[PDB]
Amino acid sequence: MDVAGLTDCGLIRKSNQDAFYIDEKHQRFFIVADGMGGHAGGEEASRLAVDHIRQYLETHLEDLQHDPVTLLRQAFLAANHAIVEQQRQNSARADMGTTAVVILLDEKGDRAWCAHVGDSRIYRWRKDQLQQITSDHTWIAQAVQIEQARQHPWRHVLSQCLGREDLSQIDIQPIDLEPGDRLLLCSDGLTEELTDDVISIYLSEPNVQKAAAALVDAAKTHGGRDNVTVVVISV
Ligand SMILES: [Mg+2]
Ligand SMILES: [Mg+2]
Ligand SMILES: [Mg+2]
Repeated sequence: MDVAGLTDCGLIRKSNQDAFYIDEKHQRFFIVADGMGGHAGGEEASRLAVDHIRQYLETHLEDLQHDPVTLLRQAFLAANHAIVEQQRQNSARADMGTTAVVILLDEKGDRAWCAHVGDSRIYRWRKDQLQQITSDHTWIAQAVQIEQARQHPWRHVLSQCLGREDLSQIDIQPIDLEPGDRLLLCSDGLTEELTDDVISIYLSEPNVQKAAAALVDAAKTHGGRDNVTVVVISV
């Protein structure tokens, strides 16, 4: 399968606390993390999350692929710990944090595991049809399902994120992959500017490197309020 990643600061923020990583060699897992935190806390956080999940997976992939849930859950904690450790040290970054979305493909690339903590999403496109797999870990999001798409007040506050000692929710769930459909991993940066409609259109793009770029370009054109990162995987 063809995979492509691409990040970018956007049109406003001078820095970039987004991060991502693709397992180019084997293509077994993918990551994306939206970091937050003053004094370059966000960059540290997202990097830590990605490095730690990544390393943890490369270590117990063969060992626990028969049990993906434990694998992912454990990986996320490895990162959550890493981050929390940094908070306790550098006091300027006590409030650093990050989100993370990860996809873990089965040896036989037919099943796709989706783990996540935060408001970065995972989408599944199939035969001109986009579907959101993950559920934003936020209050207003967790208001609805008691509130309508009139989201706009506090709609930004996360309710979960790596880098909290009380971390109580690592959403892991499988989805079936039918040759042809596409997989997407993004950060609020994408979805805050583009609607699922627009997103679906660009994803239809046959070339993943073309889509990924179209996605980021599109995103920045609607405005670049946040750092945007996307990982497009064609099954
Ligand atoms: Mg951020
Ligand atoms: Mg958000
Ligand atoms: Mg963000």
